[PDB]
Amino acid sequence: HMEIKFNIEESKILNGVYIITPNKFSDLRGDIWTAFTDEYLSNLVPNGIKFKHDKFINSHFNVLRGIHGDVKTYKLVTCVYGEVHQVVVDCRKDSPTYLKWEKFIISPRNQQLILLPPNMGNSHYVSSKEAVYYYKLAYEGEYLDAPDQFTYAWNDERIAIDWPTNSPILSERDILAM
Amino acid sequence: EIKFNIEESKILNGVYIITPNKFSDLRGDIWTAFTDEYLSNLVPNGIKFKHDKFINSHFNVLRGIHGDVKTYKLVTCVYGEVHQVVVDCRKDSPTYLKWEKFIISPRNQQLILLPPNMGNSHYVSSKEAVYYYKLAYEGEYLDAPDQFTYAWNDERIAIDWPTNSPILSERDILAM
Ligand SMILES: Nc1nc2c(ncn2[C@@H]2O[C@H](COP(=O)(O)OP(=O)(O)O)[C@@H](O)[C@H]2O)c(=O)[nH]1
Ligand SMILES: Nc1nc2c(ncn2[C@@H]2O[C@H](COP(=O)(O)OP(=O)(O)O)[C@@H](O)[C@H]2O)c(=O)[nH]1
Ligand SMILES: [Cl-]
Ligand SMILES: [Cl-]
Repeated sequence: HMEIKFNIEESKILNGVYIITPNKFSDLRGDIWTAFTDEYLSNLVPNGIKFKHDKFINSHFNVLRGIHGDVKTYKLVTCVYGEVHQVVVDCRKDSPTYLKWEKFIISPRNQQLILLPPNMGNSHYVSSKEAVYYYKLAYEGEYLDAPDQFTYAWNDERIAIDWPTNSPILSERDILAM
Repeated sequence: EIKFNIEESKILNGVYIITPNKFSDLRGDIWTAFTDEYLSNLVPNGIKFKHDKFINSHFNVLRGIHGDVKTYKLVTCVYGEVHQVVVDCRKDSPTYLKWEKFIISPRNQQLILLPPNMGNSHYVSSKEAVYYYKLAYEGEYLDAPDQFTYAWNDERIAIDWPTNSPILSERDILAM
């Protein structure tokens, strides 16, 4: 309610993936909450990698963005309006859980932030009319844009993600990967 | 490429208006609210944006006017629409108790840089709003006990608000 808190839990199935739950102050006006402080959450990235980049992704119902990643970028991801099927893919070839995945259904009603290490596939599906997706990026030097990221097809038969659609709205990048 | 326009207010010195661009397509929009690279020259050496908050409010909620002695704030509305009102609460400023309104929404995605000792307020004109707020400060977070409050309808300030009957916290009522 009053003092800022975070519950932090490692994924039981994907090493290095973390589920962060903030508390909220709630009254008749709505809610206040802290998505991030340096003091509480800077330790979940290795020495002198700093979250230094904040992005919003506004998406319509049935949009699916993914599956995207790169070797530089730690991501802290949540949904601050509406609802998403957030799916993290293990893309580490050395990992026992290579090309396995974990889904989190994230909304203000279940306000979780997911921490992905680098070399992980990031994706989400918008299950609400509209969604606002918030994420913090931690990386050294220059942002890795689309041409330098990898792409796996949302419906890659090796990964076999459970999505609640057969007909998602996709970018040409995310269609090409099919 | 990630673009930010940085413009100083024509009304309140030290208040900056930051305008991002967006990638817009059939899916919606992708935009960057903040990078250390582009926006850290807006606060002094040694002082970092290190704290990210969200305020979810219903239609006709007014929160404000709030400030403190040390916090730099970068504020915007990422969903719905707010009348964002910055009040100059610096007594040594020539524009003490002047104000500037920004009607912020996804269709006008300005982020407002407030220095310390400024009045921060917003009114929700949409059914719901998501207010996003980055804080830059040295040391420990200043909570409500260590904040000043000016009344939303203080006649010395005379803010143009869309209503005479907003929904207010006990704190923002006391200030009246
Ligand atoms: N859990 C949590 N509570 C908060 C946070 N920020 C403020 N509060 C609490 O919510 C109440 C209202 O704070 P205030 O700054 O007066 O709220 P405002 O009217 O939205 O500006 C106080 O009890 C605060 O301690 C936060 O980030 N997390
Ligand atoms: N202006 C701007 N463009 C961006 C941003 N992030 C991505 N883009 C562009 O948006 C398009 C889609 O990017 P991508 O990373 O493929 O989007 P996703 O499929 O939603 O993850 C590309 O042309 C990118 O260069 C941003 O923060 N700002
Ligand atoms: Cl991503
Ligand atoms: Cl404030």
